[PDB]
Parts: sequence; structure tokens; C-alpha cells
Amino acid sequence: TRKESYAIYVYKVLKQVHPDTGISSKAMSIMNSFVNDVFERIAGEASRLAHYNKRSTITSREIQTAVRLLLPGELAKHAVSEGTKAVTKYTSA
Amino acid sequence: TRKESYAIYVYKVLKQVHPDTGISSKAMSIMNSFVNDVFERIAGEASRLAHYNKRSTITSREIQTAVRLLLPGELAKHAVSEGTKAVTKYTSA
Amino acid sequence: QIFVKTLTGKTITLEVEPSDTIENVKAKIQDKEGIPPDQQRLIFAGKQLEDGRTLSDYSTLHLVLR
Amino acid sequence: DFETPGSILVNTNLRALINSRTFHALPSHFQQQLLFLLPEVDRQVGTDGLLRLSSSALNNEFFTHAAQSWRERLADGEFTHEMQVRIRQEMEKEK
Amino acid sequence: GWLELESDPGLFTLLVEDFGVKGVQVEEIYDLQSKCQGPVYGFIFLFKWIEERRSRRDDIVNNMFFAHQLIPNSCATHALLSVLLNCSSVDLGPTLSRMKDFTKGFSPESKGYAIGNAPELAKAHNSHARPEAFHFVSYVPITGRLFELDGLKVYPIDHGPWGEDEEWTDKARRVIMERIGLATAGEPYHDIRFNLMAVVPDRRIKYEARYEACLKEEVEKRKKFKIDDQRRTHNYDEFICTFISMLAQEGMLANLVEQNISVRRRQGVSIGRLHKQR
Amino acid sequence: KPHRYRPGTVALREIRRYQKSTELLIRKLPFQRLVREIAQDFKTDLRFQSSAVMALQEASEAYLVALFEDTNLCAIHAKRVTIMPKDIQLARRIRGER
Amino acid sequence: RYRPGTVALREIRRYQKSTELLIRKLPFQRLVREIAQDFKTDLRFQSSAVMALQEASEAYLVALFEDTNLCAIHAKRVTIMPKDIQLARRIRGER
Amino acid sequence: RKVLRDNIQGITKPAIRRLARRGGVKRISGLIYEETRGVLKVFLENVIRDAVTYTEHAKRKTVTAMDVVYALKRQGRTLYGFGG
Amino acid sequence: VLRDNIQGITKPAIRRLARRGGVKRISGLIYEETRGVLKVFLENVIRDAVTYTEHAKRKTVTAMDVVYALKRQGRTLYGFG
Amino acid sequence: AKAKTRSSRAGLQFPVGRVHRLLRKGNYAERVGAGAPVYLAAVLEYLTAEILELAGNAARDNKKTRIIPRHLQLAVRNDEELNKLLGRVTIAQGGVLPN
Amino acid sequence: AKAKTRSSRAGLQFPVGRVHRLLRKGNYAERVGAGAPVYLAAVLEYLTAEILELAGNAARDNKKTRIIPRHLQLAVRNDEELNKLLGRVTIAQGGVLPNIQSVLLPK
Repeated sequence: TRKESYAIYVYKVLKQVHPDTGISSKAMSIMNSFVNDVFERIAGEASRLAHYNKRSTITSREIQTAVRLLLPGELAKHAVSEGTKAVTKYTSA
Repeated sequence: TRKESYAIYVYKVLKQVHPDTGISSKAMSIMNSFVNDVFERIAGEASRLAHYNKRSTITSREIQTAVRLLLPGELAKHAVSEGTKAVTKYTSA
Repeated sequence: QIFVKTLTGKTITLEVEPSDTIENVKAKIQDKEGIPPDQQRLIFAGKQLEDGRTLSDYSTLHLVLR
Repeated sequence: DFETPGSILVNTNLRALINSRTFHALPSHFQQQLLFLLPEVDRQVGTDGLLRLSSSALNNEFFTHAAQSWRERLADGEFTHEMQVRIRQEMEKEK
Repeated sequence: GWLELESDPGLFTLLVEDFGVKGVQVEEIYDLQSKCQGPVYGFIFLFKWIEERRSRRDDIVNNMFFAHQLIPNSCATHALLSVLLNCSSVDLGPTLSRMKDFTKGFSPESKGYAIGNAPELAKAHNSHARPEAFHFVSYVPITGRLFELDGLKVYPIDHGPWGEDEEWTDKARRVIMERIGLATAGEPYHDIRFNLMAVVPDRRIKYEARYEACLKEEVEKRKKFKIDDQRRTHNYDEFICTFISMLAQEGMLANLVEQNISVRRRQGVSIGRLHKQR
Repeated sequence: KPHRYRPGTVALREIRRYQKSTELLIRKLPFQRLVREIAQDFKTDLRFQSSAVMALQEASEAYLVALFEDTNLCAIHAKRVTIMPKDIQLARRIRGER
Repeated sequence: RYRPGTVALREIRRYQKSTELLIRKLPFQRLVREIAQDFKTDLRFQSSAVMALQEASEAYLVALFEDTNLCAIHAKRVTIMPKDIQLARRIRGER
Repeated sequence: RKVLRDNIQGITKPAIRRLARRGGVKRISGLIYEETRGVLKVFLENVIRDAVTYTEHAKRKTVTAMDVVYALKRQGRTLYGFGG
Repeated sequence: VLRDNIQGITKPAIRRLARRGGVKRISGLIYEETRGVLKVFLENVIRDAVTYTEHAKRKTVTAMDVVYALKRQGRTLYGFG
Repeated sequence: AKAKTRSSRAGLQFPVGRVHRLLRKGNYAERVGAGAPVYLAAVLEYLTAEILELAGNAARDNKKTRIIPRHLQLAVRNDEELNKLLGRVTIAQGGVLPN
Repeated sequence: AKAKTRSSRAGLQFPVGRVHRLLRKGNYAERVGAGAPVYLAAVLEYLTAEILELAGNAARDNKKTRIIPRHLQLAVRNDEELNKLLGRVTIAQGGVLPNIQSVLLPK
């Protein structure tokens, strides 16, 4: 059957950043695997954080705390800022 | 609020192996922590194993495979033997 | 090619020469199995072979351990 | 140094060191003295009356293992003077 | 206490002769073929006794002489006693006759304790002493039945009736195969430190009754056993020291050692200081 | 006499050449045979996808390169420029692999 | 007067058989509070948390010192120096 | 409450000597003390940072033992004896 | 039957691997230790992968099994999905 | 009918019911088979029995009748397989081996 | 009933819907809030943007117009924080950073 992946979104982000630069297929696979790895790390950490406090749901607060736990320093600060902006824009729309 | 622990079962096992030996509270807490740690390791490994094959049920086979993956060598062999004996005795009772 | 049989019945195929001594054969057995030659004794045609002799001095042989 | 673990002999192949050729290079008096520490059968009664090393006297399964064990014990520090004194004290305790 | 004895048929033969038994010897069985074992009075087998990790989970008692192993390194001696004192076709000698008479009615623990305090038996056992654990067990024909005697077991295990008292090799051969198939856990090519020996009546006596070359072979085997006993009981420390000192004083020792160096150098290991230096 | 470089120069040239490249340094067939021989012990008649042995080779090469870097660090610490098995053993002891 | 190196051996034998804490409680507690003051102001600590922190820190330091001693012995010395610690932390992958 | 400063010097030289003795160190140099102080400060910084994050997520002002245990577990240094 | 193919990792290959790692001078006994270490690592990884394959009742080891076995060891690998 | 515990059916000391409840409440899978908790309880019982037996032997070698964390540390670190299992684990009040 | 993607509402490129579906199917929790997928998608997009920026710069330094795994390896290892995040990660066909120890240089 079909095998889903994040190829097109990474392609769009690359075209946004460097319009004239392409990307090889193996690099695309590496990027997709990296995205999946980060997603599973953050999801597992948020799940454990929610289970620690004996809650039933995963909200934005758990994701923010997990991001603060995983990403070190400036990456954490920028990621938190971007997440806050995205959440505010979505809730305003 | 009740806080459950494995104190009584560990004490029963200790009396099974060493009839005349007692145990202090600190060692009891350490044993409880060890039991919880092993339980969560095996449960998580079995969950991932079941998720990989796109099944939705944890059976004895997944637990056996997780035990083979975690415990090294003789521990794995003896654990598999004990689990098989226990399940075989339980299934006809 | 010579064959060596153990108490368990294992068959060991060794590429040797007529001039090879008993020590050489035991060293090859050690290489193939890891059992030191000092714990190895070789018997051919119902007779245990002593150290220092060669194969031509005395195929399927028997290996025993001490 | 024939008794400290730091000796070269602990890294030396003694079995090929001591053999028929090594025995032959010795003088007759030294040969007889060394043979007097051998068992009673390895000393073959020669035609001249002098006991001689058997063809399979040093090239033995027992002698090779004895040499290996001696080298290992020298590695372990058994042969040092302090350990010898301790062994003598233990023997005094025994008897 | 007592010391381990090497699994050598000559060592057991010299033990038997030291105990005073006559007309019997110990031969080595190098294969499981039916032709390898003939008329025998007892089997001695060594596999191991390190399998003590998964622990914690009949009028013939008055006839069979079973002594529990209450002292270490006496497995070979207990096996020899099991083979001999339960066999009435050999000359047990005055020592073993008196031991059997005095210790016949005692309990297996009492039998083993009385054995451990026997002076002559202890001296003979320790006569071969040198200046992964392995264990000895015995198989014996008693009252037309196979009995396995092990010093760490409660009582002899009956493996069924014999085909015949005089002909008992093949029934024990399958038991030996089963024992081998358990230690190696299936594939027999895992452990090979097994040893099998047979306590058989004196070959020289049978050959003389019926072979002069066979008598010469037996005499040479006995001489070899004597040589092995002398070597195992000989201390070569002074001999080696004198040899090395003489070689060093003569001079060629240095060059000989430089030639036979055993370990490759310039690779971290301290090769050490020269002989007769410091 | 023909041109003969001083010892240690070809070492630096090869170091640069193999540090600026990315291809596999172990030939495919010997590694595949080794993998099959090792796997013969656990289960018989196993079959391997090509990508499986490729991933195994990549992981093995990365592990060996990291181990050699740590070994070189230990050897330099020992005031030597030549690596010896004691260095590898020390590295694997400190890493916790032994 | 004992020879230098004897008191060290006696202290090693004494300390390797005891399980008590080796750092004074109050200085460690003050250090923990000082460090924690930066991330968030006005924090409070249960005594058990401080005890757990002290146990973990002591175990980590003991393991680091064992590795440092191994490195120093490898360098053919008996005195540990800061480059040994730096090498150990580099090999562990912590830096 | 008083301002806590220079508490890194509260880890006295004899304490580091005892810690080294437990590890089997026979002879100690002079800079080992400062190096050990730096390493201990870094380790405590990491652990306390994670613990404070865990506590702040739960909307508390008292750091419990479970937060420290969880931080140690997340750092791969699982600690027994205090629960969890 | 394949036997003693560990010798297939020739000395020049180990030399190239050491060159990539920044090693200048190499002793003569390094090669055997390197072969032993490689054998141990491959044994562990292949054991885990074969267990994973056995659990799924397949007779072909796939790339995903190797990736999962590596991830269990802590050696996460990218590029193979 | 009379109440007969599942732990009694399999001849185990650990609680099968509690293990089943924890597996269901831990979101480890959508559905939990009937055989899994018995197997897990047997494995846990075996591991606990091994550790406790080794600790008891260590305590007996120290002329004491009560197990303390030092005995647990000595038992764990002296067993190759157990030490390999717990390589990353620190035991409070454990001390170190005399070496 | 015109369909407008949730990703288009927040100005993101990643599929918020797919992230939500993967959160639900992963058994991470009994229920999933609505705000979580937006935050997760924003974080993933930012990290991907950083990685692609560094990889593109590294590739341009090599005078090539395609990002190959070598460029990704260089970009990851040459940045402190990204290297710390991916310390235990091995990249296929990645190579090693160029560096030679000082003592091994010729005297």
C-alpha cells in the first residue's frame, strides 16, 4: 500500500529558506527520520509528564514543558517562543 | 489515601528462600523500587513490540520476547522457563 | 585428511602430513577446539600415541581428555 | 633474579629453553647433579653406567605442565623471599 | 583437608593397590562402543559438580554400603569405596575388610565420617597430592540391579534390573549416554571434560590363566603409572633454580632466552629485567 | 636512489584523504559473509535484505571510527604516538563496555 | 612516624568498607540552595530531596575518581592530575 | 533569607580527599580540588535545572524527592531507595 | 558452510579505518583486538535483530529490525527509515 | 462460588490481579491478553527471589540476620549478570566493593 | 462546506491534522487536547528550518546546489547545541569532521 512521509513539507520549508538549493533523496530520508525521532521523543516525554501528575489529557502546557526538558538553551527558548506565537494565532482564528 | 507497595509479597518470597532472615525498611523500599523499575521496563518494551507489528493486544508471546530482549543469558533462560511453567499450570485450573 | 573422533562422537577433519608429530596434531586440535594439547591424548588402532612420535611411526583417530 | 615476578623468565618459553640439547651442553658433573633430581626411571642406566636422559624424559606432558605452572607461580609471586618465609612459618604451624 | 586427584586410570590403580586390594586394576574407556568395555566390576565417571545454582527448589538401605561425602575432595575415594566394598569378587584386603565390618551398620553420614578418620585411606589418598569443579560418581552392580552412588546424593539410584550380573555393560552405556546428553544440553559438542574408567579384574592374571606380550604391556603400564606418580609428587623448584643458575653461570642462558622470548615486545607489556640481574 | 618519503608524511596524506571522503572502507562481500556466518548460530536458513547488511556495515564503521578516536586520545595522553591494545582496552573499560 | 603512603592505604581500607556520607550536610545544602536560586526564586526543599541529591553526587564523584585513577595508572603514575579528569570526562562523552 | 555565596568552597579539601580515598586514589595533586568543585557544580546545575522544571510544571513551590528522582532517571542515573 | 570469515576484515581495511579516525602510527597487535571488538558488536546487534525477526514469524531480516536493534543499544541510525 | 485468587491458581506469590490492573491502567496497549499478567508476575517473582537469595547469603557471610542496603549492593555487584542488568542504577547507602 | 486546513490558520507548513492523528493513534494518552498539535508542529517546523539553514550554508561552501548527507553531518556536528541534541545519532554516509591532533603534526 502507501507509505506516508514528510517529504513535501520539508521541501516547502527548504524552498522558503534557500530558494535555489535542492536536496538529494538520501538527505530527504535522513530529514524525515530526524523529524520522526524528534516527534516520538517529545510525545513520549509529554506522555510520561502527564502520567506523573495523574492527568488524562495532553495539552499545550505539557508539550511546552517537554520542549523545555529536551531542547538545550537557545533552541528551547526559540522553540517555546515559536510555539506560543503559533498557539496564539490559531486560537485567535 | 492508600499507597500500595510490594512489601508483603517480597516478604513472602524472602521467607520462602531464607526462613530465618529479616529485612529492614530501607532494603524493602529499594526492593520495591527495583520491582517497579523492572515492571515498567518490560511493559514498555512489550508495548513497543506490539506496536511494531501493528497489533493491538499484549499476549504472553510479547512478554516472552521482551524478557528475551532485556535479561542477559541465563537470567533470560530461567525467566522463560519459569513463565512457561506458570502459564502452563494456570491454563488448566 | 584425517578424522578425529571424541567421546561425544564429534568428527574433526584435519589436514596433516605424514611427517607431522603428535604435538602438531594436538596443536591443530587445540586450534579447532580450544582444548590445550597438554590435556589431549590421541589413540590410533586401539593404541594411545606417545609424545614426540610422528604419524608415519604408527585415517580415523580418537581424542581423549584428562 | 630467578624468584621475582619481574624476571624475564616469566615471559620466556622454558619448555623449548630446557631440552635434550640444553642438557647436552652441560658438563657431566652438572648433568649428573641435575639428573639426581629426576625420577628413578627417566634416568636410563646407560652402557657406561652413567644415567642418561630418556628420549621422552623432558618432552613430557607432565614436565611441560610443570614448567607452565612454575612460570605461572613465579608470576603470582610465590617464589619471592617473603612468601617463602610465610610458607616456612605455615609449615612450622602445621608440624 | 584432602586434595583433588587427577582423573588418571593409573592413579586409581595405585590408589587401589595402596588400599590393599589385589587382583584388580583400573582401565580407561576411551569410547562408548560396546567393544570398549568387557567384564567389569564398576564404572567411575567424572563430569562436574558446579551445577549448584538453581538450588532450594526400601530395605536395600541396610545392604548397600553407601557413604555420604562429608569431607571435600573425597569424591574419588568415595567412588572407589562404592565400587569395591559393594563387590565381593575381589580381595578387599585386611584394611577394607575391617572398615566394611566396622562401618556396615552405620548410617551413610556415619559411614562417611568413619571413612574420613581412617588413617591408611587418608594417607593413600593424599600420597598423590601435589606440593570449574569436577565430581566423581560410581555405577555398581548390586543384587542384579544398577545402582549409581554419588557422595552428594541421599542414597543409590536404582536404574532398573540388569540384563545379567556378569554382563552389565550395555545397560550402563545408555545411562552414560543420558548423562552426557544432559551436561551438554542437547548438542554433545559443548563440554568434553567427561572421564570414564572401569574397575576390571587383573588382566595379567586372566592372561596367565588363559599374552606374554600383554603381560609386558601391563608391567610397562604399571611402570608408567609409577613414573607419573613420582612426577606429580616431585617438586621441581630447586631443580629449575639450579638449572637456570648453572646456565647463567656458563653463559649461553642469556642468548637462549633472547632467542625463545615468548611475548612480542614493544607493545605496552613490560618485558622485565634480565636473568640473574636484580 | 628513487624518491622515498620520510615516515609519517604518507600517514598525514592518508588521514586528510580519508577524512574528506565518505565512502565505505570495508569491502562488501567479506562483511556480508561475516554477517551470515555470525547469524548462522542463532537461526538456520536466514535471509537478509541488502539494506540490512548495508545498515549493519554503516553502524559498524561508525562504531570503529569512534573507538579509534578515543584510542588515539588515550595514546596521546600516554605520551606516545603509537596506539597499542592496552589503549583500546582502557577506552572500552572507561566507556562502560566491559 | 609512618612511611608516606601507609596512612593512605589504611584510610582506603577503612573508607571502602563504610557506607556513610562523606560531605558535611549544611555546606552541601547551602550549595544546593544557592544553585537553585538562579533558575527560580523562593524555592523550598524537602529534606529527602537534599539527601537524594547528596547521594547521587557522591556516587557520581566516586565513579569519576575511579576512572581518573585508572587513567593515571595508565599514564605510569600514582598521582592523579586534572588532565586525567579531563580525559576521563572526554572519553565518557560528557564533554 | 540570607544570600548564599561562595558555597562551592564549602566542599572542603578533606571532603574531596575522603571521596578520592573511597575511590582507591593513593596520591592526589593540588588542582584536583578546584577541578572537582567545577565538575560537581556542573552536575548539580543540570540535575537541579531538570528538577525545578518538573516542579514548576506541577504548580508547586516545594521540590519533592520524586522530582529529583525523575530528573535523575531522565538523565540515565536511576536512583533507588527514595521511591519510584 | 562458511568458516573463519573474520579474516575477511583485512589489515588494510583496519588501517584505513584508523586513518579516518586520526591515528598516525599503529602497532602490530591492534588488528586482532579490533577483530574481536567488531565480532562482539556484530554478535550483539545480530542477536537483537534475529530476536525481532523471530517474534514476527518471518524468515527474512529486514532493515527495520536492524534499525530497532540499534535503537535499543542507544546507537540511533538515520537514513534507512 | 468461593473466591480463589488467580495467584493461587498458578502457584505464585505475586499478585496477578494487581499486575493486570497496572497493565490496563498504564496505556501500554489497547487490549491485554489473559496470559500476560501471569507471565510477568512469574518473571518478577524469579528476579526478586534471585536478588533476595544472594542478599541473604551475603548477610549470612557478615554474621547478621537482617538485610541492609549494603548487603544488597554487595550481592548485586558480585553477580555478573545482575550487575550487567543494573549497570546504570545507583543504590542509596550502597557503598563500594573492597578492591 | 468548504474545508480550510488548521495548518493554514496558524501560518505553518506542517500537517497539524496528521500530527493530531499520530498523537491519537500512538496511545500516548487517553485524550489529546486541541492546542497540543499546533505547538508540536511549530516546534518541528522551527527545528527543520534551523537544520536546513545550516545544511544549505555548508553545501554552498562546497560550491554545490544539492544538500547531500555530508552537508547535514557537517552542519549538525559544527553547531554546539544541535550536536548536543544529536550526540547519540549516527548519520549514514556522513563522514567525520576535519581535525588532526596537534602532536601528530610533523616536528
